[PDB]
Amino acid sequence: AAQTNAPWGLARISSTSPGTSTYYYDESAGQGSCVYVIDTGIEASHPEFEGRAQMVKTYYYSSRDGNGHGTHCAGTVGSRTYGVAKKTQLFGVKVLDDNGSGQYSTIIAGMDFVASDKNNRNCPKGVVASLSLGGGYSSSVNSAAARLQSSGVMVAVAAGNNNADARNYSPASEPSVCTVGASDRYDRRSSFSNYGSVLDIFGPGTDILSTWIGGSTRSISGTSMATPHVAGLAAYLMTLGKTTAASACRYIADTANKGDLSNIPFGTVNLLAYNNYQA
Amino acid sequence: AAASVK
Ligand SMILES: [Ca+2]
Repeated sequence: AAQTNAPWGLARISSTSPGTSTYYYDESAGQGSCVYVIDTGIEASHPEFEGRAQMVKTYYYSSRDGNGHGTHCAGTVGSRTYGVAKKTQLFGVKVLDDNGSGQYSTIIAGMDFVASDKNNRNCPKGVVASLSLGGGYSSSVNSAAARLQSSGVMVAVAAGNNNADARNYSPASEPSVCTVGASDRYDRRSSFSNYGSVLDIFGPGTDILSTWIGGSTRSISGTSMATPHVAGLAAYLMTLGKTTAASACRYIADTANKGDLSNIPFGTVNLLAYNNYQA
Repeated sequence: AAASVK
């Protein structure tokens, strides 16, 4: 399949070279896989989700996304126009308030929810969890991410936006899960992207158009925007049978474009997510 | 402690 005049990051993940604007992907499109988005919520009514997104859990007085951050990230995973895996199911876990803040105890509660809840859903091909959030180091946050991964979920995590070593952030610093850095349209590391040996993979993160609240769309930048590209790519690859939850981060790194990026510090991998599609 | 969107 080919989606013409695609947002740049979708084009980037199906290309060996920068400078193209056509997303190429297998029509299976992540069907039968599921992705949880642990964030500020998802506007499930948005036209672009086509009835494939729902809110399953909140920890606040409402399950609606009043911020927008969660809906944008959900759109890069699974919206018809802006998403990687256009036919995936999208579950929303509201762990952050409408200001984008959340206590670590609530975040952990949402992670353990995913590990259990997945057993109550129909996701025969695969289960991913996108975690576009982070904060100060904590072994307990890292352990919850480890537990989720250990249950049979692929957990993608944003490295953080401090131009800093990601070892000091959580759950970015948990080795067993997939830690995602941000790149720009000219194959540079984004100038805000955390780096370091704990990073697994880079994905598009600067100027990423996706869905917002009110049925709208906008562009924003962050490692939070790279992470849903990788979460959607894993779902897509599990639907194709190429990899499993426990092996998808490694599969992605092995199949990635290698040595494309610039602004990579010594000690950080030079690996850009690639879907390997050959029409 | 408090986490935030990235
Ligand atoms: Ca890893």
